[PDB]
Amino acid sequence: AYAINVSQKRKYRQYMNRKGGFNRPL
Amino acid sequence: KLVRFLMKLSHETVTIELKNGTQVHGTITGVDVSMNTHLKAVKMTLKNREPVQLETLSIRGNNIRYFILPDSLPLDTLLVD
Amino acid sequence: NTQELLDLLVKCENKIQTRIKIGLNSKMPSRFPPVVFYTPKELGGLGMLSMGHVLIPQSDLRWSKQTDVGITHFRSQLIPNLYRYIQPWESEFIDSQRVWAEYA
Amino acid sequence: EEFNTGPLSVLTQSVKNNTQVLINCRNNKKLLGRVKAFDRHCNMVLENVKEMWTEVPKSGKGKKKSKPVNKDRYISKMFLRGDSVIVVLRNP
Amino acid sequence: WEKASGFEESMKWKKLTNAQRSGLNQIPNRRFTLWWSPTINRANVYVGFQVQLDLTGIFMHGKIPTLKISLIQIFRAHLWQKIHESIVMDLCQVFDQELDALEIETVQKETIHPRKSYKMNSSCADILLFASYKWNVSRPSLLADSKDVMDSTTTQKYWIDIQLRWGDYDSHDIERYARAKFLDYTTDNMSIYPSPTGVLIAIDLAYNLHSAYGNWFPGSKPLIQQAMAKIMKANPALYVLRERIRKGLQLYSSEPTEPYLSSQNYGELFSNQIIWFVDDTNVYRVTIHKTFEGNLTTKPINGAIFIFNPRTGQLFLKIIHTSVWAGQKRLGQLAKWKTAEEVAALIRSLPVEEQPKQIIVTRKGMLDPLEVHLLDFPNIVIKGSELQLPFQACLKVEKFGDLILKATEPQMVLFNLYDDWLKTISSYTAFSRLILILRALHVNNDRAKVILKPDKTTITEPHHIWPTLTDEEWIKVEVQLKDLILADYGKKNNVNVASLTQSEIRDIILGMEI
Amino acid sequence: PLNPKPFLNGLTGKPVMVKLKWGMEYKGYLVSVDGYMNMQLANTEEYIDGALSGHLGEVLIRCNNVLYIRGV
Amino acid sequence: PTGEVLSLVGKLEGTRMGDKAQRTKPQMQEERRAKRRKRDEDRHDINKMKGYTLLSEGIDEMKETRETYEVLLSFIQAALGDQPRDILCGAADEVLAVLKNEKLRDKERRKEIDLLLGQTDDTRYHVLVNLGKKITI
Amino acid sequence: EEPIVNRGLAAALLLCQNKGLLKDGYKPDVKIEYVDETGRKLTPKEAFRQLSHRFHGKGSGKMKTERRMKKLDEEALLKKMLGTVALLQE
Repeated sequence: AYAINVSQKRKYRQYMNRKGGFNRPL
Repeated sequence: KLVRFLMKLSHETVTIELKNGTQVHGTITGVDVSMNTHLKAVKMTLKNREPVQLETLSIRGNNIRYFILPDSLPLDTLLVD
Repeated sequence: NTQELLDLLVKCENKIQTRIKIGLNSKMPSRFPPVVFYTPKELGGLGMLSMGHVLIPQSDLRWSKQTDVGITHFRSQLIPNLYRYIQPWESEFIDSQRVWAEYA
Repeated sequence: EEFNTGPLSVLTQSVKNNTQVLINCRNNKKLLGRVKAFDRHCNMVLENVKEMWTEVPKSGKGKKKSKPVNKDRYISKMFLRGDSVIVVLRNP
Repeated sequence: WEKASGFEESMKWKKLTNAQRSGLNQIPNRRFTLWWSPTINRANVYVGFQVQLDLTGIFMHGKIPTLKISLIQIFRAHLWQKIHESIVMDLCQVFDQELDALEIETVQKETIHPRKSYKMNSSCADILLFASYKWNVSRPSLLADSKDVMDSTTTQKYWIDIQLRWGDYDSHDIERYARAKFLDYTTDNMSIYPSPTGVLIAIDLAYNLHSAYGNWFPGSKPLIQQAMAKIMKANPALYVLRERIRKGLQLYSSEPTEPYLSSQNYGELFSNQIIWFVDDTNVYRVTIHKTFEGNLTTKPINGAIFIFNPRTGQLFLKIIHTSVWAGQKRLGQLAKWKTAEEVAALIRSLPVEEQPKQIIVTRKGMLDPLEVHLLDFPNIVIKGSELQLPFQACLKVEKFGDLILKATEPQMVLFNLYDDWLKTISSYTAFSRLILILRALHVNNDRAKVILKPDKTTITEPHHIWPTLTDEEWIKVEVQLKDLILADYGKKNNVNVASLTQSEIRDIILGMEI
Repeated sequence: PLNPKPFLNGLTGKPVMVKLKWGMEYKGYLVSVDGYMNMQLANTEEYIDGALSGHLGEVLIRCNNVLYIRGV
Repeated sequence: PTGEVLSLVGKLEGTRMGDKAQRTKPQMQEERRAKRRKRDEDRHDINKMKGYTLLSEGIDEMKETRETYEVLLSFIQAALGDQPRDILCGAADEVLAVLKNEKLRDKERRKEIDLLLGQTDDTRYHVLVNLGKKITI
Repeated sequence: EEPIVNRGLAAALLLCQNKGLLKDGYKPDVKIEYVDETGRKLTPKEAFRQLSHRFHGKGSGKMKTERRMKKLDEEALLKKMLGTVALLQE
């Protein structure tokens, strides 16, 4: 089947201006 | 199979160049596993002929030679299962 | 011969090093390395030429090496003084006379 | 298991590390590019495909005396099916 | 190293006050402190005054205001937490790229506080990836070890951690420090990792090193090693930090220069990248004519510059009036700078969509002024062309030369360098034909007369300049010109006329010193 | 008494020449063969109408595009 | 191991007076020697006729090819019977005109060279043919 | 000087080369990168900018959006592809 490929958008977890709690969310 | 990735490419403006030189560009709305491209408001330019705009078209996957997608096609997120 | 001159040179070098350390560290640095002072200008150091007996510490003369297959260590002592790197006046005069004769 | 040892595995090697390969189809067109995805039916989806082919003026002077040129086009993202594809070869 | 060149001129070309001058003079002290900071920031150099930089791993054991300011500026815009998050995300992506083959069920990052990426007192687990199977917990050892020892311990959830450190001259032992950190985190009072078989990684940001001495999962130690190597090679946040550190220390490696176009790269300039073979050596022009008596006529001639694009068959000639080059009260370096500025301004006059992607300059020393004049437009690469093409033959043309002599005004009028090959022959073939024509013109006059117009009834097109010819006429003219060039080469070298290889002949025609 | 599938399996690595239906030929060492008899040549030369044009490296010919293959 | 520079009093008993003392060498001497060789080779013809005038000289009227010309003049004078410089120069010019402008004819130039030199041997004619082949507002 | 030969892939490859267009036990086949959702491989400076935007949770402004759109349009136009007017005016 030769070679296929795909990449998931690496959405970095929000760190600043979260306006939420202390610990980073899931 | 790459037919499942083309089946999830609905409501996207792309082109398909056939084996006879006819290139039809439009918004693809439906695609089965046999690459039955049903598009709406497309424009097809044949080999050594004038382009013709149609409100609906149904291009077969057997006579389709190649495809052409723009730079706004998320191929990294649509080629996953 | 002027041991007083050697002591004065050592004191002057110590004073200059203390001034440099004060300019760098606000407090008194406990035995700042001579590498900060005596390293040549090309390498980024102060390029100090001193006639003191500043022995290079063999304890902290070992370099590192970030090898691709792990961590590798490296091996390498007195900082030289100009007391001998410059020919003495009598030897310089004798050599100059001989060189003048040879050139003529 | 057998997906990296077949003849298609050769096309897989051509795109093993997004390598550049040129595919010659049945319409005498050579599309060179990095294959992003493949399938069992040789449906190669690639990005930034340079299509080079032979073009002719088709008797521009009126006596059919002309030379073919290398016509070259660029595509952002293409999806060439394995039906019209004839051969493929990776770049050395 | 940029000696007193970190800023533009440290505001020296200005009229600032005395305080600004003192600050500028003390700025090199901060750079010197930063350069030797690891040897000075060691806790064994100063007294024990351990202070950790806010939201960063820099534990400055002491108070050095210059080095403190330099470190704070180096980590500007909250760099430490972002770098840690980027490293974690890169590791997770690298794992998930081929996690299925490595027996991984589900990979998700735990809920780690932002202050848990810089506080060494309390740690946590970075990656919480399931394995879908009883993953035999291997003995926690250094990744650098090649021993395959695994105690009788198995579990399902395997954890991975990453730590950031700025090692000093003595604290650069990444392997031992990482092993000690992992051991302390195994029995840590508050670093409650979920999996007791949770490996931990360390990054020696100060010394550009990375290590991990935790429980290497079966088959994951090579994966972790490859991921760490790839990251340390091209970690985005780490690369940005390294660039910032290089900028702060007034250090900048000599960037590679554009390569020269040898006989193998001669045809490489015909690609879609527009190349303008700039060669303005003949710009200088003067009478230098011996008058009958008393003196010699010191009358400068109206110069010009040469701009031609063999990649597109174009020819644009900008003429330099003798008045501009006479009586300006300057040396020749000012004239060269003015020529480079004029070339840059003519490039700017051309549209950005038509800007030449490469600028081949025949003059060796003209590349630096060309880059300086148009540094705001760096899309053009100043590539070297050692083999100088005979582009000066335009100045000897009946029309172009006469115009250049009398063009008292700066004219940007275009022209067609190829007689008819732009729409008739191949672009590379057009360039070869132009080179042959120019070589024939430079070889002699009568030979050039025979080559250009062999038949008195055959001449250039009224709207063209170069003599138009068909394939057969061009072939005959090129054969005659090649014979003349071979004769000239034999006369100059006192050797056999036709004794050069095809590549050697092409290099000789291009101007290589063979 | 020789089936073509062991003949194609035994010729993997041996210098052969696979001629396609379009008239071209790849002369080199065969790599493998699938169930659809796809051609994979390594260190091969591409000959159009018996005239070689140059080596290609790793060439792959599809199932319904090849015509024959002769062991050289 | 402090950073205090200790005094050299008592710590220089074995220290030499020329230790770490290096006598600098003249750099770029090869380029200067090449420039001197180019200046000596470019002024060879000016130094060869420096003292020779146009009115007060008797031998006035009379560089890879100069050695071949001297070898041809010596080969012409060896078969002439101690010819002077003008006769040797004329014989060398005649040999250069008969060996280069012979239109690649060796069967006819050999008899002329034997008549001009004295017909010593065929090896002298072969050496003359080899010298003629190696010679060429 | 090699034209595109019909029914041949070696001529186009030669023209592209002349023009300059060219434990279980295993080796890791890992090659990760940071390519934007549009498919364009973000520059390391651009990748750092995207990471910092994600961390700060703030995106580009109106003027930044306009500049990015203009730059992208110009780059696309350049990637898509005055001699005749200069020949006719001469």
